[PDB]
Amino acid sequence: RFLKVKNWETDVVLTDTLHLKSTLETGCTEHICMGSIVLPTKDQLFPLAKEFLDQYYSSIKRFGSKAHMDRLEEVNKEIESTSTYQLKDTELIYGAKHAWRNASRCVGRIQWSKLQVFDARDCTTAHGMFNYICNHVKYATNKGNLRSAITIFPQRTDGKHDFRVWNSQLIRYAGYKQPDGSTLGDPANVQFTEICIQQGWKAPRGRFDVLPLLLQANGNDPELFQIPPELVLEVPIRHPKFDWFKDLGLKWYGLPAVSNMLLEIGGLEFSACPFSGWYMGTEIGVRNYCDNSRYNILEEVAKKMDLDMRKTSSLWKDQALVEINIAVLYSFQSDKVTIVDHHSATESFIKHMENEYRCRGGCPADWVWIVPPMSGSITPVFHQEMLNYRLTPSFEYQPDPWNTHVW
Amino acid sequence: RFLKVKNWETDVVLTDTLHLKSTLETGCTEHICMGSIVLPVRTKDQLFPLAKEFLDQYYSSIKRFGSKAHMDRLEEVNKEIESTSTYQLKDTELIYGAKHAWRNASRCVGRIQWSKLQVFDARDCTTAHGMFNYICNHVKYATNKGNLRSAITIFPQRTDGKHDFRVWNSQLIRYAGYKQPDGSTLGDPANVQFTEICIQQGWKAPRGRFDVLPLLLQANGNDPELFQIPPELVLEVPIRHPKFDWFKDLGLKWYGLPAVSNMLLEIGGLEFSACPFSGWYMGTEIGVRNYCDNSRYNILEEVAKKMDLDMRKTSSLWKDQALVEINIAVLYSFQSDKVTIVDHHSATESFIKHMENEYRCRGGCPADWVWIVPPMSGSITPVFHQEMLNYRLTPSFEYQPDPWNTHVWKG
Ligand code: HEM
Ligand code: HEM
Ligand SMILES: Cc1cc(N)nc(C[C@@H]2CNC[C@@H]2OCCNCCc2cccc(F)c2)c1
Ligand SMILES: Cc1cc(N)nc(C[C@@H]2CNC[C@@H]2OCCNCCc2cccc(F)c2)c1
Ligand SMILES: C[C@H](O)[C@H](O)[C@H]1CNc2nc(N)[nH]c(=O)c2N1
Ligand SMILES: C[C@H](O)[C@H](O)[C@H]1CNc2nc(N)[nH]c(=O)c2N1
Ligand SMILES: [Zn+2]
Repeated sequence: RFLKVKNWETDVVLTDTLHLKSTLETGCTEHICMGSIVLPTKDQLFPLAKEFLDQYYSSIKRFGSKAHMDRLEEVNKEIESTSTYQLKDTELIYGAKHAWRNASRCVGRIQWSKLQVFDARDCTTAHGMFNYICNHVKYATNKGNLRSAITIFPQRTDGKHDFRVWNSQLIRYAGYKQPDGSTLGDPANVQFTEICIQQGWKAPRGRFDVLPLLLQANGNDPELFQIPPELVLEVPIRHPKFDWFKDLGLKWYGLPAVSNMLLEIGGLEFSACPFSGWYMGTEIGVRNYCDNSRYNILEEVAKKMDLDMRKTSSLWKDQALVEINIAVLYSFQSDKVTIVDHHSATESFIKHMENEYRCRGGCPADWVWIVPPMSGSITPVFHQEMLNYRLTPSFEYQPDPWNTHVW
Repeated sequence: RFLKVKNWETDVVLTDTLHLKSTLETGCTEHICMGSIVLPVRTKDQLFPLAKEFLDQYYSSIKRFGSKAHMDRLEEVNKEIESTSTYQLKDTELIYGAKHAWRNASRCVGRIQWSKLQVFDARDCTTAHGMFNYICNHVKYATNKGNLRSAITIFPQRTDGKHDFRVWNSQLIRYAGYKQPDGSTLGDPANVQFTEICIQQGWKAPRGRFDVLPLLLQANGNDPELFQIPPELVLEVPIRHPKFDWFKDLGLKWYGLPAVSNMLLEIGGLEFSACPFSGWYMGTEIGVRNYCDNSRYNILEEVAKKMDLDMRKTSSLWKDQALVEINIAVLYSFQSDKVTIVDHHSATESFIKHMENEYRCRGGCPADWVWIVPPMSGSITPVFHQEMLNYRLTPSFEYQPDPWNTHVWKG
C-alpha cells in the first residue's frame, strides 16, 4: 500500500501514499517491466467528471460544501441531456496546471503552478487557431524572458470534429531528403516537411527552415500558416572559447512548445493544446545536435577540436559532447534567453520531489526520462528512486494525425 | 503472446517470446512501475518443480529433452529430494547453471561474454581457510597478469540456512574507508562499515586512501575469519592522464579485478550464498561512479580545480568536463599497463549485437534499461535508444542482505 523511495546518495527515504489514488495502467505486470518502452459515454464520463470535481473541491478546501454538491448535480444533468459537459474557467485552469503537475516525465515541474492558461474554447477555424497560437508564442517568448503557457482549443465531441495542431512543436525545422542520399535539416521532420510541400508550402530548402503550421479546426482538412518570423526568437550557436564554432552555422529556437499532446481533464479530451516552457540545455546539445537520427554533428565537431577519432576509447564523442553543450548554454545566456542546465534542472526537481512528498504524499516520476542524456550519475536524480504511475488530469501522447484523418 | 521492442535510432523492431518462461515477480504492477527501485529454508514441496524446470532446461539445450538420460536424472533427483530433502548438481549442470545465471542477469551489459566463464567448483570446501585458498586461486586465474578472464567460484549450497557459506566482502578486492573524527572520511566511503567490522575482528589497518581490505569469510554457518589476499596477487593500476602530467600527482589508483562476492546463485531451486564472480571493468564504473559520486572518492572538485575550469556556475559544465578527463585517464592508464578494460561505447555496442542475437536464437533477452545505460554520455551510446523488456529468469543472481545484519554469532 505505502511504498518507500530511497535516495542512494543522501539516504533520505520518502513515503509515497499518492500512488493509491492512481488511475490508469502502466504497461508493466508482475511478470514484465515496460519502464523503457516509449509507448507502452454518458456512463464512462460521469465517474470521470465526479472524480475530477471531487479533487477540485477538496483542493479549494470546500470538499462536501453546497457549492461542491451543486456543481456535481449540474454536470450530471448536462451529461445526461447533452452527452458531454463544459468546464468552468477555474476548473480549466486547475485541470491544466495539474496535468503538468502529474506529468511523470517532466523534470521541470517545480514550476507547475505558474502556468498561464489561454482559454481558446471559443475558437472555430484554423485562422482562429493561428491567431491564438501567435499570441501564445509572443506571450511565452516575452523577448527572451520565457514564461510557461498553454492554449486550450475546443474539447473533442463526436470525435470527427477534432481540433488538432499537426506539428509536434509550434516551432521546428524542416527536413528534406537529397538526391545525394543524405538529409538536409532535421530528419525528424522529413515526413511532415513533405506533407507541407504537398500542401503548397514553398520551402526555402535550407538547413534551418522554420516550418509552417498545419492547423485542423473542427475535424476539417488542415491549412498552412507562417508564424510571423519576428515572433520566432532563434539563437546563433557560438562557444566561449572555440572561435571556429560559429562556422558550423548552428542555430536553435528559444521556445519549446509541444503541440501533439492530448489534455484530459475530468474525462474531457482536449486534442489540441499546445504548451511551452523553456529548454534544458541537453535537449538541444545532446539530443537535437548529437542523435544519429538528428543533426548528428559530433563527427564534424570532434574533427575541429583536433581529437583522436581513431578509437572509441579516446572518448572523443564525449569530449565534443560537453563542448557542444557548453556552447548552447553560453549562446542562450549571452542572448538573455531563458535556458536551464541539467545540473540546475535536476537539483530543482529533487527539491520539487521533496515538496510533493510532504505536501501531496508523493510525485509520479519516470526515471528513464528524468535522468539527462548526459552525465547521469553526476546529477542528483540518478541516485533517486522514483515511482511511476498515471494520475489524472494528464497529457497523453497522440499519434500523428496524418495517420488518422481523411480529406 | 509476443511483445515488441523498438530501437528509436534504427527503427529495428524485435519480438520477445522468452518473457513467457518467466515466473518470478518484478515489483511492478498494472498501476505502478518500480523500474527505478534498487531492491523491489525451502520446503520439499516447492523444490521438485524447480529442479524439474531446471533439468528440462538443461536437457533441452544439450538436445536430450525426453531422453532416457533425462528421465533417469529426474527420477534420481526426485528420490534424492524426498530421501535427503535437497539434491546435488552434477558438474555439467553446475556449469550450465552458472553460465545461465549470468546470461539472465538483466542489469549486466557484459553478457556477450556469457558462454566464456570459468567455473570453479568449490562444493567440497568446508572451512574458511578452505575458502581463502579457493579465492586466492580465483583471483590469480582471473587476473592472468592483466589479461583478465571471467570466473566464478561456487561454495556449498544452503541447507537449513543455519549453515551458510558467506563472503562478507561485497567485492573480493575493494579499498578501505575510514570515517575520521571530523566527518571527512579518509578512503573509499562505501566501505566504512565493513572496514570497521574488519577493524573489529583485529585487522590492523594501514589507514590510507587505498588499503586493500582483508577477506572476511564464513564457512558452514560459522563466524567468519580474517585473511590477507597476498599483495602480489592484487593487480592495481596507478591513474595518469595522456596529456595532463599533474593527474598522476592526485595519487589515484584502482584495482584491476572487479569481483562481486555478495550475491546468491539460484540453480534448479538450490541456493549458493557464496559464489564470488569476476569479469573486467567498463571504464565508467571507476571513472564516473567510484571516483565521481559524491558518496565515493568525489574527485570532481579537486580535478576541476587543477584544470582551472570556471567553477562559479554549474552552467560552465565544469563538472561535466572534469568527468570526461577522469574517464580518459582511467582507460588510458589500464591500456598502458595492458590490464583489460572496455570503454562504454564499445561495451554498449557489443551489448546491442548480443541482445539482437539473443532475440534471434532465444526469443528474447531480459534487460534493465536503468542499469544498462552508462552513467555518463547516455544518449551517444546506442543502448539509450533501445527499448528493453525486463523480467526474471532462473538460474539467477540475487541480491542478499549483508550478513552481519542476519548472522547469529557463536563467539
Ligand atoms: C519550464 C520549463 C520546463 C522544463 C525545463 C521541462 C522539461 C522537460 C523535459 C526535459 C522533458 C523530456 C524532454 C524530452 O526529451 O523530450 C519534458 C517532458 C514533458 N514535459 Fe516538461 N518542462 C518544462 C515546462 C513544461 C510545461 C509548461 C509543461 C505543460 C504544461 C510540461 C509538460 C511536459 C510533458 C507532458 C512531457 C512529456 C512529453 C512527451 O511524452 O513527449 N513541461 N519536460
Ligand atoms: C565481461 C566483463 C563484464 C562487464 C564489462 C560487465 C558489466 C557490468 C556492469 C557495468 C554492471 C553494473 C555495474 C554496477 O553499476 O554495479 C554489471 C552488473 C552485473 N553483472 Fe556484469 N559485467 C561483466 C561480467 C559479468 C560476469 C562474469 C557475471 C557473472 C558470471 C556478471 C553478472 C552481473 C550481475 C549479476 C550484475 C548485477 C550486479 C548487481 O545487481 O549488483 N557480469 N555488469
Ligand atoms: C514517440 C514520442 C512519444 C512521446 N511521448 N514524445 C515524443 C517527443 C520526442 C521524444 N523526446 C524528445 C522528443 O520531444 C522533443 C522535445 N520535447 C520537449 C519537451 C519540453 C521541454 C521543455 C518545455 C516543454 F514544454 C516541453 C515522441
Ligand atoms: C543495494 C544493491 C543492490 C544490488 N543489486 N547491487 C548493489 C551493488 C552496487 C551497484 N553499483 C554500485 C555497487 O556495485 C559495485 C560492484 N559492481 C560491479 C559489477 C561488475 C562489473 C564488471 C564485472 C563484474 F563481474 C561485476 C547494491
Ligand atoms: C527506448 C528509450 O525509452 C528511449 O530512447 C527514451 C529514453 N529516455 C528518454 N528520456 C527523455 N527525456 N527523452 C527521450 O526522448 C527519451 N527516450
Ligand atoms: C535509484 C537508481 O535506481 C539507482 O541510483 C541506480 C540507477 N542505475 C544504476 N546503474 C548501474 N549500472 N549501477 C547502479 O548502481 C545504478 N544505480
Ligand atoms: Zn515497470
